[PDB]
Amino acid sequence: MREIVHIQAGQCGNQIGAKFWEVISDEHGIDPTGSYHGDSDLQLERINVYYNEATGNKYVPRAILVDLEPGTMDSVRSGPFGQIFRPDNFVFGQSGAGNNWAKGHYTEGAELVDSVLDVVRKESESCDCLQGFQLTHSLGGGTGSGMGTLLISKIREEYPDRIMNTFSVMPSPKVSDTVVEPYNATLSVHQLVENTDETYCIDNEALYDICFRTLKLTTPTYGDLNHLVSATMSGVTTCLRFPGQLNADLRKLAVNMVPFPRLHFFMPGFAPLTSQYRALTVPELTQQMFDSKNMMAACDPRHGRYLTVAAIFRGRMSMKEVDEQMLNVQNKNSSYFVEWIPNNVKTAVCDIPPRGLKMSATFIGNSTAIQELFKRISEQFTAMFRRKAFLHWYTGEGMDEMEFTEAESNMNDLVSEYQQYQDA
Amino acid sequence: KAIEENNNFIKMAKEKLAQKMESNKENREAHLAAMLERLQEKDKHAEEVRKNKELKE
Ligand SMILES: CC(C)(C)c1nc[nH]c1/C=c1\[nH]c(=O)/c(=C/c2cccc(C(=O)c3ccc(F)cc3)c2)[nH]c1=O
Ligand SMILES: Nc1nc2c(ncn2[C@@H]2O[C@H](COP(=O)(O)OP(=O)(O)O)[C@@H](O)[C@H]2O)c(=O)[nH]1
Ligand SMILES: [Ca+2]
Ligand SMILES: [Mg+2]
Repeated sequence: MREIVHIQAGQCGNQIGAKFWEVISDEHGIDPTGSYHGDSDLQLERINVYYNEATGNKYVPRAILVDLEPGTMDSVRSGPFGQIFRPDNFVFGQSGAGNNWAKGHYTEGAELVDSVLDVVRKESESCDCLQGFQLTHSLGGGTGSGMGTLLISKIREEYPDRIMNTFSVMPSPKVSDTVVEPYNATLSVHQLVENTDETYCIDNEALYDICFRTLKLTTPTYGDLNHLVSATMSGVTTCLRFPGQLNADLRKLAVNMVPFPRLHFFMPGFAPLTSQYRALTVPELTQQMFDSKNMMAACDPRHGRYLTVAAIFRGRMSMKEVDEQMLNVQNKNSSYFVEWIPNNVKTAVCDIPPRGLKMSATFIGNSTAIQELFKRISEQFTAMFRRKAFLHWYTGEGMDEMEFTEAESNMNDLVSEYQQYQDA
Repeated sequence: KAIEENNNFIKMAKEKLAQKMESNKENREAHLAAMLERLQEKDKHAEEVRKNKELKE
Protein backbone atom coordinates (compact mmCIF):
# COMPACT_ATOMS: atom_id res chain seq x y z
CA MET A 1 0.00 0.00 0.00
CA ARG A 2 1.74 3.12 -1.33
CA GLU A 3 -0.14 4.86 -4.22
CA ILE A 4 -2.99 7.33 -3.61
CA VAL A 5 -5.22 8.60 -6.45
CA HIS A 6 -6.42 12.18 -5.96
CA ILE A 7 -9.61 13.58 -7.51
CA GLN A 8 -10.68 17.26 -7.38
CA ALA A 9 -14.23 18.17 -8.45
CA GLY A 10 -15.96 21.53 -8.96
CA GLN A 11 -14.82 25.13 -8.45
CA CYS A 12 -14.00 24.66 -4.76
CA GLY A 13 -12.55 21.19 -5.17
CA ASN A 14 -10.20 22.39 -7.91
CA GLN A 15 -9.23 25.55 -5.98
CA ILE A 16 -8.15 23.90 -2.72
CA GLY A 17 -6.93 20.88 -4.70
CA ALA A 18 -4.62 23.15 -6.73
CA LYS A 19 -3.26 24.58 -3.45
CA PHE A 20 -2.56 21.05 -2.13
CA TRP A 21 -0.32 20.25 -5.13
CA GLU A 22 1.33 23.68 -4.78
CA VAL A 23 2.22 23.09 -1.10
CA ILE A 24 3.39 19.44 -1.33
CA SER A 25 5.35 19.93 -4.59
CA ASP A 26 7.34 22.61 -2.72
CA GLU A 27 7.80 20.24 0.25
CA HIS A 28 9.07 17.47 -2.10
CA GLY A 29 11.26 19.83 -4.20
CA ILE A 30 9.26 19.47 -7.45
CA ASP A 31 9.22 22.62 -9.64
CA PRO A 32 6.32 23.98 -11.82
CA THR A 33 7.42 21.86 -14.86
CA GLY A 34 7.79 18.59 -12.86
CA SER A 35 11.59 18.31 -12.36
CA TYR A 36 13.22 17.52 -8.99
CA HIS A 37 15.48 20.21 -7.46
CA GLY A 38 15.63 19.29 -3.76
CA ASP A 39 18.45 18.23 -1.41
CA SER A 40 17.23 15.58 1.10
CA ASP A 41 16.66 11.97 -0.02
CA LEU A 42 13.62 12.00 2.33
CA GLN A 43 11.86 14.17 -0.31
CA LEU A 44 12.04 11.30 -2.87
CA GLU A 45 11.78 8.29 -0.49
CA ARG A 46 7.96 8.08 -0.66
CA ILE A 47 7.25 10.33 -3.67
CA ASN A 48 5.35 7.41 -5.31
CA VAL A 49 2.43 7.94 -2.87
CA TYR A 50 1.27 11.04 -4.79
CA TYR A 51 3.41 11.20 -7.98
CA ASN A 52 4.04 9.00 -11.02
CA GLU A 53 7.51 8.99 -12.57
CA ALA A 54 7.81 10.08 -16.23
CA THR A 55 10.57 10.10 -18.90
CA GLY A 56 13.51 12.47 -18.30
CA ASN A 57 12.99 11.97 -14.53
CA LYS A 58 9.80 14.10 -14.40
CA TYR A 59 7.25 13.80 -11.56
CA VAL A 60 3.54 13.97 -12.50
CA PRO A 61 0.81 14.17 -9.78
CA ARG A 62 -1.57 11.21 -9.59
CA ALA A 63 -4.37 13.75 -9.84
CA ILE A 64 -7.65 13.84 -11.78
CA LEU A 65 -9.34 17.23 -12.31
CA VAL A 66 -13.14 17.15 -12.74
CA ASP A 67 -15.66 19.92 -13.46
CA LEU A 68 -18.91 20.39 -15.43
CA GLU A 69 -17.69 23.71 -16.87
CA PRO A 70 -14.24 24.68 -18.25
CA GLY A 71 -13.85 27.99 -16.34
CA THR A 72 -12.09 26.89 -13.13
CA MET A 73 -10.05 24.10 -14.80
CA ASP A 74 -8.77 26.69 -17.32
CA SER A 75 -7.69 28.75 -14.27
CA VAL A 76 -5.87 25.71 -12.81
CA ARG A 77 -3.90 25.16 -16.05
CA SER A 78 -3.05 28.88 -16.24
CA GLY A 79 -2.11 29.03 -12.52
CA PRO A 80 1.42 28.66 -11.01
CA PHE A 81 1.69 24.82 -10.84
CA GLY A 82 -0.87 24.00 -13.59
CA GLN A 83 1.70 22.70 -16.10
CA ILE A 84 2.64 19.74 -13.86
CA PHE A 85 -0.74 17.94 -14.24
CA ARG A 86 -1.22 15.21 -16.87
CA PRO A 87 -3.31 16.78 -19.70
CA ASP A 88 -5.41 13.58 -20.16
CA ASN A 89 -6.68 13.90 -16.56
CA PHE A 90 -8.46 17.22 -17.23
CA VAL A 91 -12.01 15.82 -17.71
CA PHE A 92 -14.74 18.46 -18.22
CA GLY A 93 -18.24 19.12 -19.59
CA GLN A 94 -19.59 22.42 -20.97
CA SER A 95 -23.03 23.35 -19.53
CA GLY A 96 -22.09 23.71 -15.83
CA ALA A 97 -24.29 22.66 -12.89
CA GLY A 98 -25.84 25.93 -11.56
CA ASN A 99 -25.25 25.05 -7.88
CA ASN A 100 -27.68 22.14 -8.40
CA TRP A 101 -27.06 18.75 -6.75
CA ALA A 102 -29.50 17.04 -9.14
CA LYS A 103 -27.57 18.32 -12.15
CA GLY A 104 -24.34 17.04 -10.63
CA HIS A 105 -25.66 13.68 -9.41
CA TYR A 106 -28.39 12.68 -11.94
CA THR A 107 -28.33 14.52 -15.29
CA GLU A 108 -25.37 16.67 -16.39
CA GLY A 109 -22.80 14.77 -14.32
CA ALA A 110 -24.15 11.36 -15.31
CA GLU A 111 -23.19 12.25 -18.91
CA LEU A 112 -19.58 12.99 -17.79
CA VAL A 113 -19.03 10.45 -14.95
CA ASP A 114 -17.89 7.44 -17.04
CA SER A 115 -15.03 9.34 -18.76
CA VAL A 116 -13.75 10.43 -15.32
CA LEU A 117 -13.80 6.76 -14.22
CA ASP A 118 -11.82 5.83 -17.38
CA VAL A 119 -9.02 8.18 -16.21
CA VAL A 120 -9.25 6.72 -12.66
CA ARG A 121 -8.88 3.19 -14.08
CA LYS A 122 -5.93 4.41 -16.18
CA GLU A 123 -4.21 5.71 -13.00
CA SER A 124 -5.26 2.76 -10.77
CA GLU A 125 -3.96 0.25 -13.38
CA SER A 126 -0.31 1.38 -13.22
CA CYS A 127 -0.25 1.45 -9.38
CA ASP A 128 1.98 -1.17 -7.71
CA CYS A 129 -0.26 -1.15 -4.61
CA LEU A 130 -3.13 1.34 -4.57
CA GLN A 131 -4.04 2.20 -0.96
CA GLY A 132 -7.04 4.37 -1.80
CA PHE A 133 -8.61 7.57 -3.09
CA GLN A 134 -8.78 11.12 -1.81
CA LEU A 135 -11.25 13.78 -2.98
CA THR A 136 -11.52 17.57 -2.70
CA HIS A 137 -14.94 19.19 -3.15
CA SER A 138 -17.56 21.50 -1.70
CA LEU A 139 -20.97 20.17 -0.62
CA GLY A 140 -22.69 23.54 -1.29
CA GLY A 141 -22.56 23.74 -5.09
CA GLY A 142 -23.55 21.34 -7.85
CA THR A 143 -20.54 19.65 -9.43
CA GLY A 144 -18.35 18.95 -6.37
CA SER A 145 -21.38 18.19 -4.24
CA GLY A 146 -23.58 16.22 -6.69
CA MET A 147 -21.05 14.77 -9.12
CA GLY A 148 -18.32 14.35 -6.47
CA THR A 149 -20.64 12.12 -4.41
CA LEU A 150 -21.75 10.29 -7.61
CA LEU A 151 -18.06 9.56 -8.39
CA ILE A 152 -17.58 8.38 -4.78
CA SER A 153 -20.48 5.91 -5.20
CA LYS A 154 -19.15 4.66 -8.57
CA ILE A 155 -15.54 4.34 -7.29
CA ARG A 156 -16.81 2.28 -4.33
CA GLU A 157 -18.55 -0.15 -6.76
CA GLU A 158 -15.41 -0.71 -8.87
CA TYR A 159 -12.97 -0.53 -5.88
CA PRO A 160 -14.95 -1.77 -2.81
CA ASP A 161 -11.78 -2.72 -0.83
CA ARG A 162 -9.90 0.62 -1.23
CA ILE A 163 -10.00 3.52 1.29
CA MET A 164 -12.08 6.60 0.31
CA ASN A 165 -11.13 9.82 2.15
CA THR A 166 -12.45 13.35 1.50
CA PHE A 167 -11.79 16.98 2.26
CA SER A 168 -15.37 18.27 2.11
CA VAL A 169 -15.90 22.02 2.41
CA MET A 170 -19.18 22.74 4.28
CA PRO A 171 -21.32 25.76 3.28
CA SER A 172 -22.24 28.70 5.53
CA PRO A 173 -24.41 31.85 5.12
CA LYS A 174 -21.26 33.88 5.99
CA VAL A 175 -19.53 32.60 2.83
CA SER A 176 -22.53 31.83 0.63
CA ASP A 177 -22.99 31.72 -3.13
CA THR A 178 -26.65 30.61 -3.18
CA VAL A 179 -29.57 29.96 -0.81
CA VAL A 180 -29.86 26.27 -1.89
CA GLU A 181 -26.51 25.21 -0.29
CA PRO A 182 -28.22 23.57 2.72
CA TYR A 183 -30.18 21.39 0.29
CA ASN A 184 -27.04 20.39 -1.63
CA ALA A 185 -25.05 19.75 1.57
CA THR A 186 -27.79 17.61 3.19
CA LEU A 187 -28.06 15.46 0.04
CA SER A 188 -24.26 15.10 0.01
CA VAL A 189 -23.86 14.27 3.75
CA HIS A 190 -26.07 11.18 3.35
CA GLN A 191 -23.75 10.00 0.55
CA LEU A 192 -20.60 10.44 2.69
CA VAL A 193 -22.11 8.64 5.73
CA GLU A 194 -22.51 5.59 3.45
CA ASN A 195 -19.51 5.77 1.08
CA THR A 196 -16.42 7.43 2.76
CA ASP A 197 -13.99 6.11 5.39
CA GLU A 198 -12.92 9.54 6.62
CA THR A 199 -14.31 13.01 5.78
CA TYR A 200 -12.55 16.20 6.86
CA CYS A 201 -15.26 18.76 7.61
CA ILE A 202 -13.80 22.07 6.44
CA ASP A 203 -16.43 24.60 7.49
CA ASN A 204 -16.33 27.94 5.64
CA GLU A 205 -17.99 29.45 8.72
CA ALA A 206 -14.93 28.44 10.77
CA LEU A 207 -12.39 29.50 8.10
CA TYR A 208 -14.08 32.92 7.90
CA ASP A 209 -13.98 33.45 11.69
CA ILE A 210 -10.30 32.39 11.85
CA CYS A 211 -9.56 34.91 9.07
CA PHE A 212 -11.70 37.61 10.74
CA ARG A 213 -11.31 37.23 14.51
CA THR A 214 -7.92 35.50 14.99
CA LEU A 215 -6.03 36.86 11.90
CA LYS A 216 -7.47 40.42 11.68
CA LEU A 217 -8.35 40.23 7.95
CA THR A 218 -11.37 42.54 7.49
CA THR A 219 -12.37 41.32 3.98
CA PRO A 220 -11.23 37.68 3.62
CA THR A 221 -11.06 36.26 0.06
CA TYR A 222 -11.34 32.55 -0.83
CA GLY A 223 -7.50 32.53 -1.01
CA ASP A 224 -7.34 33.47 2.69
CA LEU A 225 -9.74 30.59 3.49
CA ASN A 226 -7.83 28.25 1.15
CA HIS A 227 -4.52 29.19 2.79
CA LEU A 228 -5.80 27.71 6.06
CA VAL A 229 -7.20 24.65 4.25
CA SER A 230 -3.93 23.83 2.43
CA ALA A 231 -1.93 24.01 5.67
CA THR A 232 -4.24 21.29 7.07
CA MET A 233 -4.24 19.20 3.85
CA SER A 234 -0.43 19.11 4.04
CA GLY A 235 -0.54 18.23 7.74
CA VAL A 236 -2.87 15.23 7.41
CA THR A 237 -0.75 13.81 4.54
CA THR A 238 2.62 14.29 6.34
CA CYS A 239 2.89 10.82 7.91
CA LEU A 240 2.23 9.16 4.50
CA ARG A 241 4.49 11.52 2.51
CA PHE A 242 7.51 11.03 4.86
CA PRO A 243 8.87 8.25 7.21
CA GLY A 244 9.80 8.54 10.30
CA GLN A 245 9.61 4.90 11.46
CA LEU A 246 5.77 5.21 11.26
CA ASN A 247 4.42 2.10 9.52
CA ALA A 248 0.90 3.30 8.64
CA ASP A 249 -1.29 3.53 5.51
CA LEU A 250 -4.80 5.01 5.03
CA ARG A 251 -6.49 1.79 6.29
CA LYS A 252 -4.29 1.44 9.40
CA LEU A 253 -5.03 5.07 10.26
CA ALA A 254 -8.74 4.65 9.47
CA VAL A 255 -8.87 1.54 11.71
CA ASN A 256 -7.47 3.59 14.64
CA MET A 257 -9.64 6.70 14.10
CA VAL A 258 -13.12 5.32 13.26
CA PRO A 259 -14.74 3.27 16.10
CA PHE A 260 -18.17 3.34 14.41
CA PRO A 261 -18.54 3.18 10.63
CA ARG A 262 -21.01 6.07 10.14
CA LEU A 263 -19.16 8.44 12.55
CA HIS A 264 -16.12 9.31 10.41
CA PHE A 265 -16.42 13.10 10.19
CA PHE A 266 -13.37 14.81 11.63
CA MET A 267 -12.71 18.24 13.06
CA PRO A 268 -9.44 19.47 11.49
CA GLY A 269 -7.14 22.03 13.16
CA PHE A 270 -3.78 23.77 12.70
CA ALA A 271 -1.22 25.63 14.82
CA PRO A 272 0.03 28.25 14.32
CA LEU A 273 -2.63 30.02 12.23
CA THR A 274 -0.97 32.23 9.57
CA SER A 275 -1.64 34.68 6.71
CA GLN A 276 6.23 34.07 11.49
CA TYR A 277 9.43 35.32 13.22
CA ARG A 278 8.97 33.85 16.72
CA ALA A 279 8.77 30.05 16.59
CA LEU A 280 6.14 28.49 18.88
CA THR A 281 7.07 26.32 21.85
CA VAL A 282 5.65 22.78 22.18
CA PRO A 283 3.21 23.89 24.94
CA GLU A 284 1.82 26.64 22.66
CA LEU A 285 1.27 24.25 19.71
CA THR A 286 -0.55 21.87 22.05
CA GLN A 287 -2.81 24.55 23.57
CA GLN A 288 -3.53 26.16 20.15
CA MET A 289 -4.32 22.95 18.21
CA PHE A 290 -6.76 21.89 20.98
CA ASP A 291 -8.24 25.45 21.17
CA SER A 292 -11.76 25.95 19.69
CA LYS A 293 -10.55 29.12 17.91
CA ASN A 294 -8.15 27.01 15.75
CA MET A 295 -10.82 24.45 14.69
CA MET A 296 -11.64 24.22 10.96
CA ALA A 297 -15.22 23.02 11.73
CA ALA A 298 -17.30 25.54 13.69
CA CYS A 299 -18.07 23.36 16.69
CA ASP A 300 -17.21 23.73 20.35
CA PRO A 301 -15.30 20.57 21.43
CA ARG A 302 -16.48 21.23 25.03
CA HIS A 303 -20.04 20.57 23.78
CA GLY A 304 -19.01 17.00 22.82
CA ARG A 305 -16.49 14.29 23.70
CA TYR A 306 -13.48 13.01 21.76
CA LEU A 307 -13.79 9.46 20.43
CA THR A 308 -10.26 9.60 19.04
CA VAL A 309 -7.63 12.30 18.47
CA ALA A 310 -4.58 12.31 16.23
CA ALA A 311 -1.92 15.04 16.24
CA ILE A 312 1.10 15.26 13.94
CA PHE A 313 3.86 17.69 15.03
CA ARG A 314 6.26 19.04 12.37
CA GLY A 315 9.76 20.39 13.06
CA ARG A 316 12.87 19.81 15.18
CA MET A 317 11.61 19.57 18.77
CA SER A 318 11.84 17.34 21.85
CA MET A 319 9.70 14.20 21.55
CA LYS A 320 9.85 14.01 25.39
CA GLU A 321 8.25 17.48 25.60
CA VAL A 322 5.59 16.53 23.00
CA ASP A 323 4.69 13.40 25.08
CA GLU A 324 4.56 15.53 28.25
CA GLN A 325 2.31 18.23 26.72
CA MET A 326 -0.05 15.77 24.99
CA LEU A 327 -0.35 13.92 28.33
CA ASN A 328 -0.91 17.24 30.16
CA VAL A 329 -4.06 18.25 28.18
CA GLN A 330 -5.63 14.75 28.44
CA ASN A 331 -5.02 14.33 32.19
CA LYS A 332 -6.15 17.92 32.93
CA ASN A 333 -9.29 17.70 30.69
CA SER A 334 -10.14 13.99 30.92
CA SER A 335 -13.95 14.48 30.91
CA TYR A 336 -13.82 15.48 27.21
CA PHE A 337 -12.05 12.23 26.14
CA VAL A 338 -14.22 9.10 26.27
CA GLU A 339 -13.09 6.70 29.03
CA TRP A 340 -14.33 3.70 26.99
CA ILE A 341 -11.58 4.06 24.38
CA PRO A 342 -8.31 3.84 26.38
CA ASN A 343 -5.33 5.82 25.07
CA ASN A 344 -7.36 7.44 22.28
CA VAL A 345 -4.92 10.34 21.64
CA LYS A 346 -2.00 9.26 19.43
CA THR A 347 0.87 11.41 18.18
CA ALA A 348 3.64 11.55 15.59
CA VAL A 349 6.58 13.84 14.93
CA CYS A 350 8.14 14.68 11.56
CA ASP A 351 11.54 16.41 11.36
CA ILE A 352 10.86 18.32 8.11
CA PRO A 353 8.88 21.52 8.81
CA PRO A 354 6.45 23.03 6.27
CA ARG A 355 7.35 26.17 4.28
CA GLY A 356 7.65 29.28 6.45
CA LEU A 357 7.06 27.81 9.92
CA LYS A 358 9.89 26.43 12.09
CA MET A 359 7.46 24.11 13.87
CA SER A 360 3.74 23.40 13.44
CA ALA A 361 1.05 20.94 14.53
CA THR A 362 -1.95 19.48 12.67
CA PHE A 363 -4.97 18.31 14.65
CA ILE A 364 -7.38 15.53 13.60
CA GLY A 365 -10.30 15.19 16.04
CA ASN A 366 -13.16 12.71 15.84
CA SER A 367 -15.41 14.54 18.32
CA THR A 368 -19.14 14.08 18.89
CA ALA A 369 -19.39 17.90 18.86
CA ILE A 370 -19.49 17.70 15.01
CA GLN A 371 -23.24 17.10 15.47
CA GLU A 372 -23.44 20.93 15.86
CA LEU A 373 -22.30 21.28 12.25
CA PHE A 374 -24.90 18.81 10.99
CA LYS A 375 -27.62 20.37 13.21
CA ARG A 376 -26.89 23.82 11.69
CA ILE A 377 -27.28 22.58 8.09
CA SER A 378 -30.34 20.58 9.23
CA GLU A 379 -31.94 23.83 10.58
CA GLN A 380 -31.21 25.76 7.37
CA PHE A 381 -32.60 22.83 5.33
CA THR A 382 -35.89 22.63 7.25
CA ALA A 383 -36.42 26.43 7.16
CA MET A 384 -36.70 26.20 3.38
CA PHE A 385 -37.97 22.61 3.01
CA ARG A 386 -41.07 23.11 5.23
CA ARG A 387 -42.30 25.53 2.51
CA LYS A 388 -40.83 23.44 -0.35
CA ALA A 389 -38.86 26.56 -1.27
CA PHE A 390 -36.55 26.46 -4.30
CA LEU A 391 -37.45 22.78 -4.91
CA HIS A 392 -38.50 23.41 -8.53
CA TRP A 393 -34.76 23.58 -9.47
CA TYR A 394 -34.44 19.93 -8.34
CA THR A 395 -37.82 18.51 -9.43
CA GLY A 396 -37.10 19.91 -12.91
CA GLU A 397 -34.12 17.53 -13.12
CA GLY A 398 -36.26 14.54 -12.06
CA MET A 399 -36.08 14.47 -8.25
CA ASP A 400 -38.92 13.74 -5.83
CA GLU A 401 -39.74 15.42 -2.51
CA MET A 402 -39.35 11.95 -0.96
CA GLU A 403 -35.59 12.00 -1.62
CA PHE A 404 -35.31 15.24 0.38
CA THR A 405 -37.43 13.76 3.22
CA GLU A 406 -35.11 10.71 3.28
CA ALA A 407 -31.94 12.86 3.34
CA GLU A 408 -33.37 15.11 6.11
CA SER A 409 -34.09 11.95 8.13
CA ASN A 410 -30.67 10.35 7.43
CA MET A 411 -28.74 13.38 8.77
CA ASN A 412 -30.99 13.79 11.82
CA ASP A 413 -30.24 10.09 12.49
CA LEU A 414 -26.49 10.82 12.30
CA VAL A 415 -27.03 13.64 14.81
CA SER A 416 -28.91 11.23 17.11
CA GLU A 417 -26.11 8.67 16.75
CA TYR A 418 -23.50 11.31 17.78
CA GLN A 419 -25.70 12.22 20.79
CA GLN A 420 -25.80 8.55 21.89
CA TYR A 421 -21.99 8.36 22.44
CA GLN A 422 -21.79 11.87 23.92
CA ASP A 423 -23.99 10.76 26.88
CA ALA A 424 -22.47 7.25 27.13
CA LYS B 1 -38.54 11.13 -15.28
CA ALA B 2 -36.75 14.37 -16.22
CA ILE B 3 -37.14 13.46 -19.91
CA GLU B 4 -40.75 12.26 -19.40
CA GLU B 5 -41.82 15.58 -17.80
CA ASN B 6 -39.83 17.76 -20.25
CA ASN B 7 -41.52 15.90 -23.14
CA ASN B 8 -44.96 16.13 -21.49
CA PHE B 9 -44.62 19.90 -21.24
CA ILE B 10 -43.63 20.17 -24.95
CA LYS B 11 -46.43 17.74 -25.92
CA MET B 12 -49.19 19.56 -24.01
CA ALA B 13 -47.99 23.05 -25.03
CA LYS B 14 -48.19 21.94 -28.68
CA GLU B 15 -51.67 20.41 -28.23
CA LYS B 16 -52.99 23.36 -26.16
CA LEU B 17 -51.73 25.76 -28.86
CA ALA B 18 -53.17 23.79 -31.82
CA GLN B 19 -56.57 23.54 -30.09
CA LYS B 20 -56.68 27.35 -29.53
CA MET B 21 -55.56 28.26 -33.07
CA GLU B 22 -58.21 25.93 -34.60
CA SER B 23 -60.91 27.13 -32.15
CA ASN B 24 -60.02 30.72 -33.09
CA LYS B 25 -60.32 30.07 -36.83
CA GLU B 26 -63.77 28.49 -36.26
CA ASN B 27 -64.92 31.50 -34.22
CA ARG B 28 -63.55 34.15 -36.61
CA GLU B 29 -65.00 32.44 -39.70
CA ALA B 30 -68.39 31.97 -37.97
CA HIS B 31 -68.37 35.70 -36.99
CA LEU B 32 -67.60 36.70 -40.61
CA ALA B 33 -70.14 34.13 -41.93
CA ALA B 34 -72.91 35.72 -39.83
CA MET B 35 -71.92 39.24 -41.02
CA LEU B 36 -72.13 38.33 -44.71
CA GLU B 37 -75.34 36.31 -44.19
CA ARG B 38 -76.95 39.45 -42.68
CA LEU B 39 -75.65 41.47 -45.67
CA GLN B 40 -76.96 38.86 -48.16
CA GLU B 41 -80.36 39.06 -46.38
CA LYS B 42 -80.45 42.77 -47.36
CA ASP B 43 -80.00 41.82 -51.05
CA LYS B 44 -82.98 39.43 -50.79
CA HIS B 45 -85.01 42.27 -49.16
CA ALA B 46 -83.95 44.79 -51.84
CA GLU B 47 -85.08 42.26 -54.49
CA GLU B 48 -88.57 42.10 -52.90
CA VAL B 49 -88.68 45.95 -52.81
CA ARG B 50 -87.87 46.14 -56.56
CA LYS B 51 -90.43 43.37 -57.31
CA ASN B 52 -93.20 45.10 -55.28
CA LYS B 53 -92.72 48.26 -57.41
CA GLU B 54 -93.13 46.37 -60.73
CA LEU B 55 -95.93 44.09 -59.36
CA LYS B 56 -97.85 47.23 -58.25
CA GLU B 57 -97.83 48.67 -61.84
C1 LIG C 1 0.12 8.18 14.72
C2 LIG C 1 -0.54 9.24 13.84
C3 LIG C 1 -0.51 10.56 14.62
C4 LIG C 1 0.26 9.38 12.53
C5 LIG C 1 -2.02 8.88 13.55
N1 LIG C 1 -2.69 7.92 14.21
C6 LIG C 1 -3.92 7.88 13.72
N2 LIG C 1 -4.02 8.81 12.78
C7 LIG C 1 -2.85 9.44 12.66
C8 LIG C 1 -2.65 10.44 11.77
C9 LIG C 1 -3.38 10.52 10.56
N3 LIG C 1 -4.58 9.78 10.41
C10 LIG C 1 -5.34 9.83 9.23
O1 LIG C 1 -6.36 9.14 9.20
C11 LIG C 1 -4.93 10.63 8.15
C12 LIG C 1 -5.73 10.66 7.00
C13 LIG C 1 -5.38 11.13 5.74
C14 LIG C 1 -4.18 10.87 5.09
C15 LIG C 1 -4.00 11.39 3.81
C16 LIG C 1 -4.99 12.13 3.16
C17 LIG C 1 -6.20 12.39 3.79
C18 LIG C 1 -7.27 13.14 3.23
O2 LIG C 1 -8.43 12.97 3.63
C19 LIG C 1 -7.05 14.07 2.21
C20 LIG C 1 -5.95 14.95 2.17
C21 LIG C 1 -5.80 15.86 1.13
C22 LIG C 1 -6.76 15.92 0.12
F1 LIG C 1 -6.63 16.71 -0.81
C23 LIG C 1 -7.86 15.08 0.15
C24 LIG C 1 -8.01 14.17 1.19
C25 LIG C 1 -6.36 11.86 5.08
N4 LIG C 1 -3.74 11.38 8.29
C26 LIG C 1 -2.97 11.33 9.48
O3 LIG C 1 -1.95 12.02 9.52
N1 LIG D 1 -13.20 27.39 1.21
C1 LIG D 1 -13.63 27.57 -0.06
N2 LIG D 1 -14.95 27.45 -0.34
C2 LIG D 1 -15.41 27.62 -1.62
C3 LIG D 1 -14.45 27.94 -2.69
N3 LIG D 1 -15.16 28.05 -3.82
C4 LIG D 1 -16.47 27.82 -3.51
N4 LIG D 1 -16.61 27.59 -2.20
C5 LIG D 1 -17.85 27.23 -1.48
O1 LIG D 1 -18.41 26.13 -2.18
C6 LIG D 1 -19.81 26.32 -2.39
C7 LIG D 1 -20.11 26.54 -3.86
O2 LIG D 1 -19.70 25.40 -4.58
P1 LIG D 1 -18.74 25.45 -5.87
O3 LIG D 1 -17.55 24.56 -5.63
O4 LIG D 1 -18.46 26.86 -6.33
O5 LIG D 1 -19.75 24.73 -6.91
P2 LIG D 1 -19.36 23.64 -8.03
O6 LIG D 1 -18.27 24.25 -8.87
O7 LIG D 1 -20.68 23.50 -8.76
O8 LIG D 1 -18.94 22.39 -7.29
C8 LIG D 1 -20.19 27.51 -1.54
O9 LIG D 1 -20.66 27.03 -0.28
C9 LIG D 1 -18.91 28.31 -1.38
O10 LIG D 1 -18.86 28.98 -0.12
C10 LIG D 1 -13.03 28.06 -2.30
O11 LIG D 1 -12.15 28.33 -3.15
N5 LIG D 1 -12.72 27.87 -1.01
CA1 LIG E 1 -26.41 17.11 -22.20
MG1 LIG F 1 -19.10 28.51 -7.50
